[PDB]
Amino acid sequence: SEGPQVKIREASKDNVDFILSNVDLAMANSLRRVMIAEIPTLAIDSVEVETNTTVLADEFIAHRLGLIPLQSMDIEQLEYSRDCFCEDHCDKCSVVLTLQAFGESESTTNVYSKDLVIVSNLMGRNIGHPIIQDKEGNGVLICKLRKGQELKLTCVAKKGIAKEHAKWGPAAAIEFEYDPWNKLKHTDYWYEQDSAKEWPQSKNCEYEDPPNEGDPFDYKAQADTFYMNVESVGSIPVDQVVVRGIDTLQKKVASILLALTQMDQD
Amino acid sequence: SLHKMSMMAHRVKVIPYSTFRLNLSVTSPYNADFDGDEMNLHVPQSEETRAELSQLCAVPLQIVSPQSNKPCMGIVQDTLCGIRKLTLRDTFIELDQVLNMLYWVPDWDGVIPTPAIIKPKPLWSGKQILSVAIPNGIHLQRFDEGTTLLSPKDNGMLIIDGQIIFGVVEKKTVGSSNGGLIHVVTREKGPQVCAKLFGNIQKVVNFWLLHNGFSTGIGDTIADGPTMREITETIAEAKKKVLDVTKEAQANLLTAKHGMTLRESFEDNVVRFLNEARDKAGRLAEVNLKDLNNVKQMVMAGSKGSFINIAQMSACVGQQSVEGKRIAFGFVDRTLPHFSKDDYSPESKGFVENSYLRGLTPQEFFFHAMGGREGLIDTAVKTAETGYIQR
Amino acid sequence: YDRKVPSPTGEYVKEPEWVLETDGVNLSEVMTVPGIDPTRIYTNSFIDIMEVLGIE
Amino acid sequence: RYRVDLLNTDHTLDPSLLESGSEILGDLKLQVLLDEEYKQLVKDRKFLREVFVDGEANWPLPVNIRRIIQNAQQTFHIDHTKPSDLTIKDIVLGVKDLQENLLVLRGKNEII
Amino acid sequence: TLSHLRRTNTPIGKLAKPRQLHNTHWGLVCPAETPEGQACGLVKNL
Amino acid sequence: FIVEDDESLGHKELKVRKGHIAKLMATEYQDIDVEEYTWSSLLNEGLVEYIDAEEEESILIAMQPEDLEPAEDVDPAKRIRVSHHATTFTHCEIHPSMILGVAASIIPFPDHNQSPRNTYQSAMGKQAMGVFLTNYNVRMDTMANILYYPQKPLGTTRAMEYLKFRELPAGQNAIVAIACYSGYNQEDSMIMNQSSIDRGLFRSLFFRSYMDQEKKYGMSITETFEKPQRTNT
Amino acid sequence: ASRHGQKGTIGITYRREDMPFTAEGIVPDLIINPHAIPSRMTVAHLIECLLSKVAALSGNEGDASPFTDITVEGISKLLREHGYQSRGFEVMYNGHTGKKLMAQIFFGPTYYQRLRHMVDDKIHARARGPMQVLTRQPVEGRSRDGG
Amino acid sequence: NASPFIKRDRMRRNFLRMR
Amino acid sequence: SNTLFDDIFQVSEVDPGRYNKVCRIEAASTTQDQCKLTLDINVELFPVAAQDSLTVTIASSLNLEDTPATRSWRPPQAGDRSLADDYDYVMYGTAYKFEEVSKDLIAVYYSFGGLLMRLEGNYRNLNNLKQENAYLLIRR
Amino acid sequence: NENFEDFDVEHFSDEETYEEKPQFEQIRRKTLKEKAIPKDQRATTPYMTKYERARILGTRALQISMNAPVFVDLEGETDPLRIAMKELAEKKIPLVIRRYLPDGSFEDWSVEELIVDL
Amino acid sequence: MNAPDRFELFLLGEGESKLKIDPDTKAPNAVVITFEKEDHTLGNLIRAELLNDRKVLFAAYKVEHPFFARFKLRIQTTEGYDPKDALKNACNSIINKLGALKTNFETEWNLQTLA
Amino acid sequence: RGNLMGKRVDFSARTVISGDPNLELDQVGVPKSIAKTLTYPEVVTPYNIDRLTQLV
Amino acid sequence: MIVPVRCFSCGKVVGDKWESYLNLLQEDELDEGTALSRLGLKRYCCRRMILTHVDLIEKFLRYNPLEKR
Amino acid sequence: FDMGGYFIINGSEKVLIAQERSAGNIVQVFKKAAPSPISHVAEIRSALE
Ligand SMILES: [Mg+2]
Ligand SMILES: [Zn+2]
Ligand SMILES: [Zn+2]
Repeated sequence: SEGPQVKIREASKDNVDFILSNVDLAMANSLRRVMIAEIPTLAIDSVEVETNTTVLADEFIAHRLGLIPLQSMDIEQLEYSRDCFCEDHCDKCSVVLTLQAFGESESTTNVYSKDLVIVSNLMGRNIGHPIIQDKEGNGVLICKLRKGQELKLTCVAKKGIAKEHAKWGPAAAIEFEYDPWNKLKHTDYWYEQDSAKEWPQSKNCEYEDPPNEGDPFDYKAQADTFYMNVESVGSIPVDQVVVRGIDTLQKKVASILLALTQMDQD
Repeated sequence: SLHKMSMMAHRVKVIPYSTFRLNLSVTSPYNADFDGDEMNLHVPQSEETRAELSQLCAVPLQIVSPQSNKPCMGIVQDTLCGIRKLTLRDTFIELDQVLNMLYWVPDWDGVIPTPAIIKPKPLWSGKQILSVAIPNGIHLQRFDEGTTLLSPKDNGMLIIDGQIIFGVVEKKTVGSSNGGLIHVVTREKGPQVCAKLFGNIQKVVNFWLLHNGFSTGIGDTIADGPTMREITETIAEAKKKVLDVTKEAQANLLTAKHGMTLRESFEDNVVRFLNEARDKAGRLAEVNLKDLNNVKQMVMAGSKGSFINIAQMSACVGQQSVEGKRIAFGFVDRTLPHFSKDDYSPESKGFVENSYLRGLTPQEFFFHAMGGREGLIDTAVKTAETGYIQR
Repeated sequence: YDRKVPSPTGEYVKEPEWVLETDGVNLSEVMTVPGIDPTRIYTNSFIDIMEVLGIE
Repeated sequence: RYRVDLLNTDHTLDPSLLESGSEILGDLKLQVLLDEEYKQLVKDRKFLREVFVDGEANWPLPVNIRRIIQNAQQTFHIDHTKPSDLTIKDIVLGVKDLQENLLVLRGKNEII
Repeated sequence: TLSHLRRTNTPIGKLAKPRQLHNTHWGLVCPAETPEGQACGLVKNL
Repeated sequence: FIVEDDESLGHKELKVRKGHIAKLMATEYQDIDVEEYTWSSLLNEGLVEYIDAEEEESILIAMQPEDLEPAEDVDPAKRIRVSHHATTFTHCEIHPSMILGVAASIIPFPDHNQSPRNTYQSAMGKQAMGVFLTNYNVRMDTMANILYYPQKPLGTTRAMEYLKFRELPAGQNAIVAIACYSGYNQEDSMIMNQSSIDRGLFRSLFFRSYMDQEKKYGMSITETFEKPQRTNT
Repeated sequence: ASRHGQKGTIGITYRREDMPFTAEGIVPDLIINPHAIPSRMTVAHLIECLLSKVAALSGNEGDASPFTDITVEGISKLLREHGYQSRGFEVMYNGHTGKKLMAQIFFGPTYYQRLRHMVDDKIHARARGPMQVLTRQPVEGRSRDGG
Repeated sequence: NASPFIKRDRMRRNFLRMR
Repeated sequence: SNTLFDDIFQVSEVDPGRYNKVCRIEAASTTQDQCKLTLDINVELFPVAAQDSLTVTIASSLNLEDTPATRSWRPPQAGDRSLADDYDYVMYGTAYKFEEVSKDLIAVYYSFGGLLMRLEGNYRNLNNLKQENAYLLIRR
Repeated sequence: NENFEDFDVEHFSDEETYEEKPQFEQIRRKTLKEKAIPKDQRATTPYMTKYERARILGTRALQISMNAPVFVDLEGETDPLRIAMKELAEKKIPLVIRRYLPDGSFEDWSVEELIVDL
Repeated sequence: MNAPDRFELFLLGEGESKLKIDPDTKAPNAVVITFEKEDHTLGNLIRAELLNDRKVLFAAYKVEHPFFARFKLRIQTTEGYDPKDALKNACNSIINKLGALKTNFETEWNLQTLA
Repeated sequence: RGNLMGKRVDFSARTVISGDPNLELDQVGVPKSIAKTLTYPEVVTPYNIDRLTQLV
Repeated sequence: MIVPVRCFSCGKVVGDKWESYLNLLQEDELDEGTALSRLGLKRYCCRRMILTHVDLIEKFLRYNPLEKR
Repeated sequence: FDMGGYFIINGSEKVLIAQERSAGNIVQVFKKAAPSPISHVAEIRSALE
């Protein structure tokens, strides 16, 4: 189709690597910022501590629990926490998880994120599951327990964006690079003797023709053909990260259009 | 608060954090740095005192210090470095950035100036955009050394009707200097226009520096091979001259200068040789440094650092002095137990030949620690004594 | 010392001049010796200046 | 820089500088005023060399005359090709009576 | 805590210069560790 | 160190040899079954000697054994080493970095800094925030500041291994850019990543202890820990 | 504060999408100003940043003892062996617009310490409060809501 | 140049290898 | 409107200076032996070498019609016919000095946003230049 | 309490250093009308000073803040200080200034007749 | 303690609208729109797409303070062209290009089978 | 010197300072809690009766 | 005190890799750099997250618990 | 990791700062000032244990 063009170099379980061509610089940067900060995601927001005989603080455990990546495939079906009619939380706008860990072993007992148990009714959704990535089968190491130590608490997981807090970010690190040969001269390479020597060539230099070093500076050339690598935290697959980022940016622009038409009739 | 400019009247802007936030250019009269300084606030409770605070103690009314009949506030730090980088002849700004820079000026009249280059591409120079912040009717003329109406070095200044003709804007222009842009504007247009000029220049230069970027790194303190060899040769030949003077004095052939003993004359000659050696090595390093060198840019901007900082970081720290003389023989006839008795070589009495980049030998490290200890003691006593004198 | 003296052409030329520096202050009989300019003799100690010349 | 002679040619004034520049040459009362101004400038130079024995020209002084001159040049668009409208008597009288308006002390007695 | 347990203190009315770092201080007290206050050089760390 | 004449090599040499060093590392690794070789073992064999400032006045000390001891093309990046051109040493420094105190041993490359900056950092390290003791949970100290996630420094000194700094660190390895980004970091300010703060960068606990005591001023003039009621208080 | 006497407060906090970023997507945790470097001549800050970058890339913790034979050139060679610029500069991109910053930025990890001068323990204001018993002036100390 | 790393575990294993 | 000055210049020497984007060129007129040009050129948009013939043209406006900047600059629309269409390199700047080198030699100074240009010669063709803004039009 | 190596100078603190170095008429009389200089021979400046303009603005704004009759047309302005500056702009402030000479005599200058050039 | 609770980056507060269109008196046919609860993410995109428009003379945005999530965007168009219409056209163009980017991305993702 | 010639005062505030390039030269950024603490007694006029009533 | 859940800068989840990092170290006899590269920590932010982390949690678990059930 | 080396007095951990003093039983010669009638002074701070 006419417009922006995408060519994936490498697609992984948690890494897409694509060349984003035929697009303005501002749209690529705005899309980057949107997948960094704007995608909705389920994450633990409030922690109700019942028993904590750990050597860690209560809010220490709560802050660790907030950063646990939760599964967020059906996050659109969930409702925003202040936008719900309920008092504090309900199954329509929240997922309640529990964590009951005991130190019954003589050795130190590791509390993993796989020990989190969903106690809400999901209504068939695909949210709330702690994300397991390692081959060991466990999750994020939440805390440790020696013998006789107990950790009983209740987590209420709500949805939000990374602007509110970075625990709702599915972004990880987003690589982003245009014009690896500096043909637009958007950078002046600092150097001691030879800027072509102290500066290592990026891996994206293979996908563009090197400059002919006798040709004039193309002043009419503009920035396109963006080299982007998006890494999924694990809350959603990385293709869903990019798709939901396009969704969020498009919905923001559509909200601007809606506000403009709404004041336009007045 | 040693002086009247160190406590002045501001206007409140309620902000949602826990800090007194204030402009960068006003930090110089307060002698304020954001390394954890507390700074007091006082609210008048009556219309009379509110009015006389606004009409007597206001920040714009006290731009020009009666202390030294020159402005006490000026463009400083990142804004100074970026205003030097912006008004270079190489700096051309594209339409998309030009419109944003123009909109960042609050009192911009809404007309886009014609580009300095129309074809084959509309490009505005940095001086062209910076002249938008300068109000009309301002005429400033300054000639540096080697400055003509044609400026091959682009030194000096010429502003006509609030339009920059040539010359890079520097500490001599927007710094706290007599006859600069600040002084001229606040004397011809008034204090309010000068405060608005401060805000406009800060906004536009900070925006351009944000979208341009400026750094410094470990590579900026590195001189190349031949210059480092030249610096080493300069230090070695100075050591040779000091050794020759030492051999002359040990054969007692060194004459005594008038009114001054053989010891003091010999020490004066040695310290003079070492100081001119450090200056020559630093000058060699400074000539080596490119215009793209970040510390070199900061030095020619005048925002931070100086020539001796480049000299000590890159070429040679120099001779360490305690109470005006070299390192005294704290031990019997030697400075450290790692030297023999009666050693008068420069390394034995506190000459640090290595730069900060190459690191200090432990004897040089201890001698430099002695010098820094002297500096700290002098600062500590001088602050209390001068406060005593001031009261 | 290099003082600035009005040249007969009108300019101010940097004329060098032999100046005696002294340590330890006496003024009353030092200003009375011949061969010097007692109208230009200057003393570091302003106290002796006040005692010998005057308050102004 | 300062001596102007309306009765000689070694220190003459060019008639192109002002419209009353041709017929002004050979006047007596204007020459008297110019001689008075030059004598005042000579006495001023002698007094300044008496005060500042180092011959230092740069000194802190209240009103920056140079900036006012440049502001007048750029405000009225001085092309320095048109002859000037000023008569020299007007210039002399203006400089002389401006000093009367420079009032620091408003007392109306002799010592003040 | 480690720095505090190895501090010294010089009770300063004489005419010497006990604040500046001395040559004999090599290898015995720290060359650069002292408060910036009025106890500069007086309080030394081993 | 002790420098002996050492006529076997024809020049002065340290009495410590590789065998003594090997015995030392053997003892240190067995601590983590051979003959015990301690610091006092070196002391009793004349290998090291205790020197004070009076005895420093009458001795000659070398910086390094491998440089100043043996009888004497150079790398341009290294600092200039003077060999002092004299071989009559009686002692050698164990290590020149040991002239520093506890606080100054934390500084990475203190020889590459201006000395007042080293003094400032030595004074500032006492105000660092981190774990001070492992039993902080059972100490009711008046004020206690504990970092969430202390990290050992990437650039670390050999000396701070003996200060246990790699076990009880007082800071974090933050990715630092040196840039005039937005004019909000000018002249000793920083711009810290708020997303990093959300993820626990430099987050820290703060414990304050309140002590209260009931005392008897006499017979009945006393006080009781009790919940007061508005009716009778 | 760093480990080099470069103390200071936080000016502002940006989220990740506003900070500059490398081609690898790495944003700084912290940005200091270049103007802290030349006046203070704090070269060991830069050398520690370089050595920490090499240490993080290689996995071996860096030896930063003072009087060793460790040169900046060796660290530069090791950094160049890891595919980075040898002096530690990186091509950064502006957070707001995505454009390349025209000047490359010195980048890398640096060990920073949190100091105890929290603003919340030091912010203090008083409109009217308790009086001293003797002078009937405002009391001392922010803990007692002083003047 | 010298290796700028504190890597003392590897000579621990080496010294155990000589032992 | 019309070309206030126009000539053919021979570039004697191109000085880069310490600027990597701006070069100060040295040019002498071919038709007139007493007219020569010094000018700073942004070279990535207009690369010049030594011994290059340049048609230097100074005009008070770019529109083809006569003069009626007090108006805001705008991007050129499609099909806009200006005098710039016939030239490869167009600057815009202000005069700031008219100093007489000799009785007949008048020198004109122009500043295009900080790019300086000194043009000198006899006044019988340089009399058209005054204190206004002028467009400098260059083609090769 | 606290233990700070952060060297904060406790201020107004020079008595440590004091203790370090402790060893080393005919024209006007009484309350007559002669103190009131007549308007014809007033020798002070006709220019109203910065302190004079500050105190007139303060006094006028204080009066306006307590429902003094404003003698200029309000342009929707509600702040008393800007109303006072508007009153001073067209000399409508009904005040006179008593400039005391050092001998106790004084001159009376109205705000209307004082030249406001600053 | 003085820090605002951080939903106020992207929640429309009570009694205030998303947009605030104010005409600009400095230039003819020019308005300033204050976008509320956005930042550079939307501002740069709208600015660039407005600059791509041919009948738009001026287009710039600025975030006057990072504390407040708002920015003022200024549009000056040619005569007879409403800046509101220019804003609508720019937004429509962004919607169309984002939709095309979306569809390209899902199709070319479904081409990938190594995930 | 401690209670008369200089003294402690009310209506004062003290906190750390930060740079702000976006503030004007004569402008200060006051924390909201400090602004909620420090007060200014404003006299009721017809010109501010509505604003003061809304503030009340 | 315990391994952080996410990398401070980028936010890659590293809290699940600590015990696998210890396994790659102490019985596989790998050096630290190969251990981090084995876990996919290619950006040096994650590398300084795992490499520089000190685990005080075992030093805290040595104390007898205050409330023993 | 606690190293000891301090006292617990009323529950407060107290450390004795090493008080630094001039040595005893050592002869030290000082030159007094010009207005003093005594040029040089030889002093010993004689101390017994
Ligand atoms: Mg400070
Ligand atoms: Zn609900
Ligand atoms: Zn990371």
